[PDB]
Amino acid sequence: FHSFSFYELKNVTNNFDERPISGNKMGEGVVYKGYVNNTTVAVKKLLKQQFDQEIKVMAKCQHENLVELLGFSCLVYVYMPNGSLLDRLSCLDGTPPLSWHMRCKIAQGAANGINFLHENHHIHRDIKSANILLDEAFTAKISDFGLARATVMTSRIVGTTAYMAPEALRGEITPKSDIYSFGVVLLEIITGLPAVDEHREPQLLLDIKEEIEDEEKTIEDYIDKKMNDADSTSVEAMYSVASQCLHEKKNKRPDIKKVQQLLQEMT
Ligand SMILES: Cc1ncc(-c2nc3c(OC4(C)CC4)nc(Nc4cnn(C5CC6(C5)CN(C)C6)c4)nc3cc2F)cn1
Repeated sequence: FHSFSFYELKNVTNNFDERPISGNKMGEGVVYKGYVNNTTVAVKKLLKQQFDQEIKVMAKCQHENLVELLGFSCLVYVYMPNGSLLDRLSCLDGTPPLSWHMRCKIAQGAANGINFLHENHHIHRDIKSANILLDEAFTAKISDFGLARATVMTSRIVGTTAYMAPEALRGEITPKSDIYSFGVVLLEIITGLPAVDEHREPQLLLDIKEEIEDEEKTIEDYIDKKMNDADSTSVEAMYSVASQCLHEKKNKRPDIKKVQQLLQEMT
């Protein structure tokens, strides 16, 4: 890695411009746009124990479906031209909707990323569409390794509530919890709906699974209307994977290698 100095990064961010574009701030520590020679970068100005793991994971783990850390002193990353899956799903700033075909590539790539992490004996602990970033070609790249962990329990429960497995909300640290979170992500990819919306009924997206099972509604009734290329067969095939992931009994969920397999078979 490139061992940076806090003054260089200030000028690249132009005195750390905490403002939109109409500045440098892209969103949120905080993340601002920048440049190093020609290389566009996202700098994360940040807890100390979290920074140690972020560098540990980024040094051990290198994959095309994971983000790349360039510098540290303030973690520095290759700017992602298409932001997060969350923002692209909600068409933030007027970006056009993702087609079914693009969404499949995203799901597939994100599973590959998780498989690489599970292969290298690591648990993400915070899989969510905001942590799935997209490059110039919309390749999915898993991000945020600060709370990552190399069955085990903790008294300090952390993550994003709407994405968390039941046993994860009880304290458990299992790689099977990441699988549950990925199933919520697959539901957002199908529906284009955020995992949680206070001004919505149901507020929680993982509740639609129950409505479908109790035949109150169909998966067809929940498919994102902001697409023209989705076919019932492959949509039902992604929902089936999502359903399997979202089993309340952690040992009844598929492993990431099988999730990865079911996504390939779909295309
Ligand atoms: C621990 C950790 N922290 C942060 C990263 C990380 N984060 C981001 C990142 O984070 C955010 C989503 C909050 C802003 N954003 C981006 N790029 C981007 C952000 N917004 N946009 C839009 C998309 C357009 C501009 C509109 N359309 C015309 C192009 C692009 N790259 C990133 C790269 C990274 F490595 C990784 N690991």
